[PDB]
Amino acid sequence: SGAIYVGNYRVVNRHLATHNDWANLVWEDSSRDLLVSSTTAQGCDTIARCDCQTGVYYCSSRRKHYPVSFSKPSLIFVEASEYYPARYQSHLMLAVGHSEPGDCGGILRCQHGVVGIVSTGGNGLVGFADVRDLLWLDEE
Ligand SMILES: C[C@]1(C(=O)N2CCC[C@H](C(N)=O)C2)CCCCO1
Ligand SMILES: [Zn+2]
Repeated sequence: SGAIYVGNYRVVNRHLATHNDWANLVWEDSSRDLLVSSTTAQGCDTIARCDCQTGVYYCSSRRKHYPVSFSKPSLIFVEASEYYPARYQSHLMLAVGHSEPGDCGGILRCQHGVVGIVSTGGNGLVGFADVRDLLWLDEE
């Protein structure tokens, strides 16, 4: 589990969104595994606006932050899980690292701010849903 809290937005994995998230929906995209809902309180996270390919992510199943090198956001084939059939997920970045179902939501960050959240795992790989192209998170 985990979310990004920027401005009056909460960014979560679409497959982990709660009823309150769907009842206060701003935007969702199944192909990216992302959903954004509105919040009453302002958040403290800042979004990175860069092309970094190195950063650090939080792994809840290890209670640890790991430094990683990650690929550029791309369209990647992801195997079937309890939440999605086997399909292509867009705006996904891959790295070598540990990721279980429960690690989704952990933040990946670079020197500029939050880059994305854990969305996929297994086989010694971790995949992150990028948010750096969502410029509207910084306004309204
Ligand atoms: C099985 C695993 C996973 O990769 N997925 C399940 C949850 C949905 C994920 C997706 N397609 O965005 C895929 C391993 C890592 C954490 C989440 O569960
Ligand atoms: Zn950066």
